[PDB]
Amino acid sequence: GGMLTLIQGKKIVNHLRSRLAFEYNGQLIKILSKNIVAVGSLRREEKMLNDVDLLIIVPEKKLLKHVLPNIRIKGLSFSVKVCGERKCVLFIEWEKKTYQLDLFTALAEEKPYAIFHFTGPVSYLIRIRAALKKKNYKLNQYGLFKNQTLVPLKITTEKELIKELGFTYRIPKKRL
Amino acid sequence: GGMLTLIQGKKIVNHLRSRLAFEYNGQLIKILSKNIVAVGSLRREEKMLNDVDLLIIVPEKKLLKHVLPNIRIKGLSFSVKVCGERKCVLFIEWEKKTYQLDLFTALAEEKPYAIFHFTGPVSYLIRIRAALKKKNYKLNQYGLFKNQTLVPLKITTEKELIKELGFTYRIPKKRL
DNA sequence: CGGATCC
DNA sequence: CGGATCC
Ligand SMILES: Nc1nc(=O)c2ncn([C@H]3C[C@H](O)[C@@H](CO[P@@](=O)([SeH])OP(=O)(O)O)O3)c2[nH]1
Ligand SMILES: [Mg+2]
Ligand SMILES: [Mg+2]
Ligand SMILES: [Mg+2]
Ligand SMILES: [Mg+2]
Repeated sequence: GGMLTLIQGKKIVNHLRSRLAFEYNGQLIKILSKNIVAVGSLRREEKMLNDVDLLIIVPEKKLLKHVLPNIRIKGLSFSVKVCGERKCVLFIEWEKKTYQLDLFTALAEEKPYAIFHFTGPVSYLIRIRAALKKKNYKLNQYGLFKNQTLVPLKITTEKELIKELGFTYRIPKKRL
Repeated sequence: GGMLTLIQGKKIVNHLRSRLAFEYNGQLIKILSKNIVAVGSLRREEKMLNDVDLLIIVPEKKLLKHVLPNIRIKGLSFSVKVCGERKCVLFIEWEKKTYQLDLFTALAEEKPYAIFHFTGPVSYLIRIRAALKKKNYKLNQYGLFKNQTLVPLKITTEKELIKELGFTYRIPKKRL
């Protein structure tokens, strides 16, 4: 897939917001715009993008086997490179050029952890995770853990998570 | 990529044996037939194949960065799905149809370990590796290890390795 | 079972 | 740093 500008990326996401769905035992189920979050370098507002990253919030655990493996995009040509329940990489046709669209799934209880992880950048995550690791924690896209056990934080948003973990909140574009 | 018969697989490999090369800083370097080993289900003589698996023996460590990342196949149309120094998955055109060709690299000192690993089947490797793990060993495609340290076995062929590890030698078709 | 490539 | 999907 080719490289994209920030504006092209934003246009693609806007187009996708009303056109994503999945087939669930023969029933086409629309994915709601409020359950679609732009993540990756697009959310970080980088000028050129290697691809478009979208996080899909899935309301029930039982649906994970169905959402990405039966993804549908109304009116857009695409093919599937790799796909499972948690990551699906698509090549899409947009204005006669091919681009990479990366789809990820999070459960509702994972959402802020997923947003934080998929926003990156990678260097920033490594640093954050290394610091938490010194205190016997493990942070991933699913939660904060200690001794392989979920640490139940009383948080809803990404901003609350970042502050609860003991770090300075920064807007996605200023994370490093 | 589509499914193949064993005889189609054998025909593809035969065709490839004289046509594989890599570009090394602008220089086309032929890969020799003696350094190309059929592995996977093809070596196990299964009647249908999901793909063709080839192991390429690379004579120097410095070449690993060049071989698969600059692979060339004379006269054959192909595209690259994923590729690094150790695994490269290609989709090739053969007669009217697209098939998957999986390429792997081993260094000369790894060869018997690589052949054993890439022959499979997976179930057989799991069983073998589980048994070795009980005795505090780790077996992979690169060597036999204990406490993260290479166990220098005095072996050259796959048959010698299998017997040295304490298992019954079986021909690839009879491994399970 | 264990590793490669990719996110 | 940590995990997904694939070999
Ligand atoms: N240790 C180990 N774990 C695995 O999951 C695994 N998957 C594949 N392989 C090795 C053995 C296979 O014969 C070879 C080629 O990969 P394929 O998926 Se084309 O398997 P095959 O159907 O046997 O041709 O790589 C594996 N080896
Ligand atoms: Mg991206
Ligand atoms: Mg991406
Ligand atoms: Mg195979
Ligand atoms: Mg294969």
